[PDB]
Amino acid sequence: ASRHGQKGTIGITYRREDMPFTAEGIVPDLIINPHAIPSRMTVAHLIECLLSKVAALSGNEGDASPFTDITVEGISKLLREHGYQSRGFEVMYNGHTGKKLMAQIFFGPTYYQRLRHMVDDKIHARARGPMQVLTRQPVEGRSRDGGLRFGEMERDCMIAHGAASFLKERLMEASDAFRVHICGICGLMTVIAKLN
Amino acid sequence: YDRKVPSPTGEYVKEPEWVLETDGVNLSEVMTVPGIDPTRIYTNSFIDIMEVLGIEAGRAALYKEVYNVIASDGSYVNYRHMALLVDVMTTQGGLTSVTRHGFNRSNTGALMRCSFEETVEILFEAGASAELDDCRGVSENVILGQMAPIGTGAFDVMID
Amino acid sequence: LKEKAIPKDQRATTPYMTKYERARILGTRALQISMNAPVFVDLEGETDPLRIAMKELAEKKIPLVIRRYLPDGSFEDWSVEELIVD
Amino acid sequence: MIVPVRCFSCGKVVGDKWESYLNLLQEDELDEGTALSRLGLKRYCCRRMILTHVDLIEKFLRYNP
Amino acid sequence: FIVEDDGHKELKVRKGHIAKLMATEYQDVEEYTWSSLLNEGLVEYIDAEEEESILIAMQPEDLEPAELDVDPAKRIRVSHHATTFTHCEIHPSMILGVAASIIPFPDHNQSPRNTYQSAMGKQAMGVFLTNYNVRMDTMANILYYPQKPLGTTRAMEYLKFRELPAGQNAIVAIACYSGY
Amino acid sequence: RGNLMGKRVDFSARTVISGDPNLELDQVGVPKSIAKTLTYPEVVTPYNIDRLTQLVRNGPNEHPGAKYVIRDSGDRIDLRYSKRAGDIQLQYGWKVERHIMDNDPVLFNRQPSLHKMSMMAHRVKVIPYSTFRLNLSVTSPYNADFDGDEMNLHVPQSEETRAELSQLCAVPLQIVSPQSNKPCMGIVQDTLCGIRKLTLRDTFIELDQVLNMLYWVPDWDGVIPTPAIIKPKPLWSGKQILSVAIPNGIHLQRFDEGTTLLSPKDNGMLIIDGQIIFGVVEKKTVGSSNGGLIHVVTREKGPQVCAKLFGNIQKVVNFWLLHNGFSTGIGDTIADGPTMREITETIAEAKKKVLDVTKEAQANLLTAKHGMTLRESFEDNVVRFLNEARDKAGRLAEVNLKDLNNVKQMVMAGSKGSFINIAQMSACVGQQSVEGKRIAFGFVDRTLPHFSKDDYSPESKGFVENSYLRGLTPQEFFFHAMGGREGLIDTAVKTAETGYIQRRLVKALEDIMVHYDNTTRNSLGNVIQFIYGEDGMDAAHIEKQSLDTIGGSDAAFEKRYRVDLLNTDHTLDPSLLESGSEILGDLKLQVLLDEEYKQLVKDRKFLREVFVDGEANWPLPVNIRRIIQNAQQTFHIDHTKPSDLTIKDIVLGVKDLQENLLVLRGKNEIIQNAQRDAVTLFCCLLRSRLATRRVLQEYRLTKQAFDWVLSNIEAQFLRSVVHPGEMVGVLAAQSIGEPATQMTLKKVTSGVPRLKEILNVAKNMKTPSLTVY
Amino acid sequence: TLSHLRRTNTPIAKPRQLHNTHWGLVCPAETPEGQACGLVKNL
Amino acid sequence: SEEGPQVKIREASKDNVDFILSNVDLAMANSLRRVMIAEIPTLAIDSVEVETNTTVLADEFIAHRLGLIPLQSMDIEQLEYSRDCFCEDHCDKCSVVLTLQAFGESESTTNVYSKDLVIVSNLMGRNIGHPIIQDKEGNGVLICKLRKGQELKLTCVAKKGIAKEHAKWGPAAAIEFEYDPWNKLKHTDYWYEQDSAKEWPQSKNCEYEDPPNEGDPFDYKAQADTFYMNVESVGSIPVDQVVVRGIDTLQKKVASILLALTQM
Amino acid sequence: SNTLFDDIFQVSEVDPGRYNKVCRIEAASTTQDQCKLTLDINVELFPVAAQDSLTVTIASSLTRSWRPPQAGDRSLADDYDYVMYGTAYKFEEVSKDLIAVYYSFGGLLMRLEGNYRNLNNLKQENAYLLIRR
Amino acid sequence: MNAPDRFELFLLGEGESKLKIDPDTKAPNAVVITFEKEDHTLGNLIRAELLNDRKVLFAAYKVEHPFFARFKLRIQTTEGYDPKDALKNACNSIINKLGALKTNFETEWNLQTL
RNA sequence: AUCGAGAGGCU
Ligand SMILES: [Mg+2]
Ligand SMILES: [Zn+2]
Ligand SMILES: [Zn+2]
Ligand SMILES: [Zn+2]
Repeated sequence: ASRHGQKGTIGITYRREDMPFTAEGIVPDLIINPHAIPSRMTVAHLIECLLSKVAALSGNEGDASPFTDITVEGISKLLREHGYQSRGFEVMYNGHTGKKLMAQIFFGPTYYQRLRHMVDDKIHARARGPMQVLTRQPVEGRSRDGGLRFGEMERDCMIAHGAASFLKERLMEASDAFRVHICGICGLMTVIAKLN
Repeated sequence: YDRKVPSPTGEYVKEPEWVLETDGVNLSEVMTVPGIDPTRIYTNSFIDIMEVLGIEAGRAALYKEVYNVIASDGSYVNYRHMALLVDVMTTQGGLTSVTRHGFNRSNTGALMRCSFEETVEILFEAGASAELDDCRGVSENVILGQMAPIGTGAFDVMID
Repeated sequence: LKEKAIPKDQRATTPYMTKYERARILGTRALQISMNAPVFVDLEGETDPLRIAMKELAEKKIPLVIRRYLPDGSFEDWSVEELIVD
Repeated sequence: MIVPVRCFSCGKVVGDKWESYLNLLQEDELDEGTALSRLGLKRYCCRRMILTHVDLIEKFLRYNP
Repeated sequence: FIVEDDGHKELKVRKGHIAKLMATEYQDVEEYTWSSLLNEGLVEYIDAEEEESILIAMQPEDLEPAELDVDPAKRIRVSHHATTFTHCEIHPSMILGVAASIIPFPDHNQSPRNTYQSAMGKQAMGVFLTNYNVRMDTMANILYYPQKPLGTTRAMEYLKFRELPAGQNAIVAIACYSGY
Repeated sequence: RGNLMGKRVDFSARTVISGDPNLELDQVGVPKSIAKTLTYPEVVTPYNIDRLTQLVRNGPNEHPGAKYVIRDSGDRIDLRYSKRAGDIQLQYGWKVERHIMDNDPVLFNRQPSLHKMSMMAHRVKVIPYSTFRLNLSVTSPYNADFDGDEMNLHVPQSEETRAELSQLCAVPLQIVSPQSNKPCMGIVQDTLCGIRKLTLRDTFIELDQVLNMLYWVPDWDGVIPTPAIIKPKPLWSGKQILSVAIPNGIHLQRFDEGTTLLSPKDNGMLIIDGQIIFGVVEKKTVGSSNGGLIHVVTREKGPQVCAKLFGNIQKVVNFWLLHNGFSTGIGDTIADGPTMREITETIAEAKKKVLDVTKEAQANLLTAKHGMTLRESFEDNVVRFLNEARDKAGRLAEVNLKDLNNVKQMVMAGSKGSFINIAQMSACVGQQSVEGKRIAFGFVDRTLPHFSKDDYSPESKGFVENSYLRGLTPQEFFFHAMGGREGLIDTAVKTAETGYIQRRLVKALEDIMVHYDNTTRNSLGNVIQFIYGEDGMDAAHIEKQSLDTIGGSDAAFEKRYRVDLLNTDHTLDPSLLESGSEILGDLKLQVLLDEEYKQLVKDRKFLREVFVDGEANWPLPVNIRRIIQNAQQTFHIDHTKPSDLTIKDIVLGVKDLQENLLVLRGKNEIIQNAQRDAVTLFCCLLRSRLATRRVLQEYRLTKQAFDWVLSNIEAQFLRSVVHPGEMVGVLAAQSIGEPATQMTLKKVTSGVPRLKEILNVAKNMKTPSLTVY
Repeated sequence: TLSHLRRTNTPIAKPRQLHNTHWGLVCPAETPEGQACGLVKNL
Repeated sequence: SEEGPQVKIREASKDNVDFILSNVDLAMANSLRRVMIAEIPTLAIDSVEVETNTTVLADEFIAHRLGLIPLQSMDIEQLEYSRDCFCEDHCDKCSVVLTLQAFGESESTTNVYSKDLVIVSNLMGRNIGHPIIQDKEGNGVLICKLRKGQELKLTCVAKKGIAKEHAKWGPAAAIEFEYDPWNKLKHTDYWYEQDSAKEWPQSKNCEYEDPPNEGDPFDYKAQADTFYMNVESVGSIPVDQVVVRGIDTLQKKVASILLALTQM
Repeated sequence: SNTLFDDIFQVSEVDPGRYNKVCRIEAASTTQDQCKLTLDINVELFPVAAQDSLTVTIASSLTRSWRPPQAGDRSLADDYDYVMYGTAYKFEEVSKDLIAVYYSFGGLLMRLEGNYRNLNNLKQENAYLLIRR
Repeated sequence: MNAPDRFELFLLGEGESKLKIDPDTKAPNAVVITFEKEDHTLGNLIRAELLNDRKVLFAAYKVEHPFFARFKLRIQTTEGYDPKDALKNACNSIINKLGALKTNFETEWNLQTL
């Protein structure tokens, strides 16, 4: 995530050849989708990208203190002083082809944060694992090789499809199935059964 | 309200009309006022309408209220769904609430009712009144784990 | 109750195989073919019991009978043959 | 916690330029920009590696064992 | 801060006291400390109920007397239109929290985004301590090569962020690319 | 509620999701580890024993393999730890827990499960890395987003279960949502902006790129389309290339504003026989809207055609976009100088107008308009003025935004974003609000201590003049935070209240199943609806078509529908029919025309006495215009020669058609009465569109073309019948509860407060209002 | 660590909202999301 | 000279070369810029067996840092891929063993520069394995820092690899790439506010290609054939050999196609 | 398999619109004050000036895949400066003995009025437009 | 954890033929060639070279899925022109261009000072 | 086995 609630998971890992590149050979460490910008109005993300470019070139510190006289126009003037386009755009070529991207791209340094949520500690699977003693059900939590809860809310969405036998399987063979004997006079499982 | 009405030529045209809006509801009396139209008047307190204009008019008032709350957000749900909900609430004598006070007090067996709210109290009343559960209800068979009588088990299959 | 059938002529239910009974039919025949059961079509080079049951249905050689129950307790029996699939 | 070897973006080595930097700033009383431009750190993909790096290891040494 | 009549209305602290403060700070001679200011009667502690009886200034520049051709890029601030001043806040940025003082340009963002980020900055990996190798905690994560941010709040200097960062100045490109 | 209604199950999996454009829709990208872990029991058969032997030899630790073996004796066999994991003697009838392989059906879902379209069957595609993968166009039914979301997967353990997954919960089947009678899925943000840019008249692709594009569509014939431009350089248009993904025989018509058949600004959309004729493609054309492409291709060609069509679009669009580029930056938020000048002009004008209103108020000159105080009227005036100023400045911005401005394009295609976003980010962000009112008076007679007492000036109560770009001042920042907190709290409450409401609805209508007689009944058999949906249709297979009968002058009504055999001027000119010469007089035919016309007028005044508003666009079980265009293209009418239909043919075929559009099949008066009451609206539409003049002067049908139309309409009706066993109760519960979840925030209790007021019978409602006519 | 040392709980939709009086004393934005949002604050 | 592609070098140095390609199709220059990064093989550490670690840094941290140390790779093609040789784990003509040992002797801080790497395997007379030093003071990159009392002792093993398998095996320093400063191709549409020209800066390469006339219409059938590059190198291989070895790797890659084709 | 229309038009109105490379041209038949046309034309390939006089022709040919010109051995039917391929999508019977034909060259539209080409233009997938200098 | 071993981009394994070739359906004189353990670098160059041979009708490559290193090259030629021959001509022209370029650059650098 | 707290996700 950036510093503006721009959360995001990694969907793909590209290598530097396949990545686009400016004329300066610089390659984006990160590529984020433009569509996720206007629905959140995180203008400070783009302003930070711009200002971090200006600082990395000028060799100064990015003064992002709130309630400052930092005009985006003055940032643009400083960035143009150093031979770049004043709004953070850069001519970029595709990596696969080297054909210039007809649409120029916003590009620059931006502080990013790696978060405590990681996949290899979230992956989970179970196929006939341990059983809880009380309810003879799959125990809870992947830390104990548990099973997922097929909650009643999901059962409703399943019945909306009308899958009777799929539901029977998800509720009998997938958990705590049991065969019990009952008496035809007193319809209760009080029957002494010597099966052998 | 700039409603649309048939022109004498035949095509519809907007003819603006004045309408009153109140902050109170005693319909049984405001209905009998002179100088108004006692056929089109509307009150968002559909409960009083059930009390006055008969239950089936309360059906339409209830659906109109739901339709307005949906279209508030530019949304849309097809008529049949809201109609199912409204008529289920209505199909009894009068308005059956969507809560423990309402449908949960109906005679829809015990287990189907037991699995919503006041579980043990429902079970106690059922064990008292000697409730004979039909067990054709969905939640009953789901609890039993047997194949529930749903579209895929809503029948039997046998041989020629 | 006692012999509450329905004469074949006096039948009003939908002659079209609803996707629900169709799914249950394919499921039960793919169950038959799952275990070693006979097959009543020249299987034109396919192995998945489900596609086999679907083709078995197209050629209408699936000898099963739906028993469509009616709420009072009545019920209508329908062999696969007179049932349409569309 | 120490100077990365090369810029993650391009790959030009930077580790051999740390002690020069700290000297180019203090012994020669230079500013940051001239220092970065001196070491052949033209593009900012490398420039950020040196300008924004934090040398924690000098604090990691003080711990005795 | 504290404001009173002089002359006209003016806050008490002057550049002389600021110089004494920066002199005591640079010494790293009668020191000048915060307690000196609080005891000298230049800065006061205002609680919740008390500020109901005061009229605060936003910037010391509000005490400047004024009697056009402005850089249009700068944001619009209302003319003060008030004279009966009593105090001036130290700096408005101080109203923010610790984790929100991390946010660059928060004066530019829909506040829910700032709330989300102030909740997540407690989940970002970094150097939580310098004795991390010595301390034996149940779970700890540390970035290989942390970097100080290129965009810095003032308050970071006091939050020791530039000394114990938790992210990196990644080169980011905002582009459609393979739809991935 | 924790161990019987819903419990924990085996063969389940869960992990992060991530989008991959190069996966087909019905596919799910399963990580290789999960597939190595989950097992499906397969029984050994002569068709498979070879694949099963090889799988056993690949071992449970390397995929594709198996983990367990079940002999007839019922004693298991573990492949991990056994003497004989390699030398097996597979006996018939035995079971083998094979690994999850490709082209397996899996029940894939997201929690919260509000929708039937949240738990869907999926074809497995095993991929290396550690995430569940799925197509973009399947976010909408799952309400998914790739910022760390998690999803679940379940695996059947029997073939009938796999059949129920393959044939009922298949992803393509759930395209046309029952609720909203629209397709829930559609093209996504990136692909959407890309398809807009691609379909411009100004978009030209050259041979090199064109060939790669053509190849990208998997099921391509392999025949290049002749390019648009030839002489100066062979050039294709984005429409010309994209029409390859469009399957042959698709006709789509849409007219926006100013959509002259010349299409000056390329608005609207016309597409003919798998070829796009004109119109810039965007959301309305390709999004999850009714009357969109997905609805057409689903109803016409079927599920699998539209499923493959999704990937066939996305692949070409992603390729072109990837090779064209797109970005946002801030430059796409900067309005030029003079726009900023006029915007602050508008702001100062609003400021002075509110100051004058307040000065008027301070002299006790306000008109206490009936039903509201002086202060309430004043607050309403000021809030109206400030919203006026904000929206006027926002339009002042959106005007000056050039075409290349990427925000304007992302909005134009409808990818993501809207107007207010632009207004705030560029022009002015407006007035914050707390509990409807402006910024309240927290302190004594002032909002913030930097203000004098009793100051009602705009900024004193939170008019945030500055734009997000320009920078927010401290007080305005604080007020904005105050509003954002109200928003977050309303979210954190409405979420739980909506979950409760949905749970109650689901538990209320759980047993509502359309039985075989179509009596919508419960467990106790108490009938609820004698004809489900009051017309006996499934919610899908229903489209928004107009009734040309309602509306329009009686003069135009005649002019288009009056066909009089007994007048030289109100009769079919023999240029419209072969027998037209020998058709005059012929009382045996004008009797049938007058029967038809009396019926059409009876039905006009019928519908006009039901739809007092007079709106003509309504949901009906079979689209006609599509069938009319399918006819006009299938049989290649010349529109010059006359027909070969006697009027007897047309009218007798229509009047016999209504006899066979069956819904119920009782041989007694009550059932046939209910039937006539079930097809009534459809037959009205029918007689409107099958008017003996219309079939001959607007349509130009032949005999065989007409008989094809009749067979097709009968078939499409009989398909559109609601299938028995549908638990329409649960479906309706979800269909009303879900849109409540997204019920975001003039003077009445509305939204989830009103919904809670309604379902729980609230005698003590907050706003009981009476409307008096 | 700091934001955890400057936490404020409240044992009780009127309270959770930001009150004007929170100026200068409590952070406007820093607060948990979802359940118990606006009750737990930061100085 | 040779009929086909033409090359002029504008400037050249030990670590970078700015030059011009003429009369070449673009896709070739693209595949060359890609190969020049990915598939040009060099040598760097692929194993580290640590003996004693008293440093404040984790062991695998140090292993990573050693991976990135630039080792001389001029005579590499006379070495073989370890996956290809027939040794037990690594022979002397498939791998080069390095060793490192330093001790916290000084009370003052004791650095560990890259130059303190000591070789063990027999070079067999090929310019391979020398950790490159471009610093003024001869001290290579900084690997770790040592307090008095800390010691570090480990054994590296460098094998042959390509930047594909891991980016330590690349001469992959930034590769400046440009063509048509004037956009005569109409390949890109310039984003602008008031004027497209005065907002974007002209490239230095504008000095070499003539500006277009205002009256000149579009030369539609013009195809770009003149490209401007500047290759930088870390020092694993001098720049002159970087491009040549990439070209040879590319020709060999097409040769593999030819050989499998004939095998078919 | 030959020509289906021939005329000459003097440029009436050229419009750039919002598109940057295409222009909407509108003209009328010369010395014939009853037949006119609207058309969309690429200006980058073929520049179009105001009040010009441009030869306009329409052919039926001169299915199977395309193929670029292998060499001059393929005999073009075009010494012209501009060529397009279209499709008939509407024949508006405007007035008594007055017709209008609607073509779409892959998005670039065309509208033609008059009634002296009636025996020629058809609802034909195939339609070629040629323009000499 | 689930990542593929990194060498699986260029190390064919277990009968992974370098080139597979198949006749395209509904297309005469056309072939699809699966290149194994390759990337855009080779395929795009091959296609750009094929486009310059006049007797080649159609030539285009696609990289199915960025996870995998492979691609598909489809070629349609004129009558009496086996597509592998057009492939051979293209690759030979490529190699000759590369040799000429290497010679020119060696000459220019040896001429170049510093 | 219970309980408590923190965190994830829904333009
Ligand atoms: Mg999320
Ligand atoms: Zn008993
Ligand atoms: Zn770098
Ligand atoms: Zn060896």
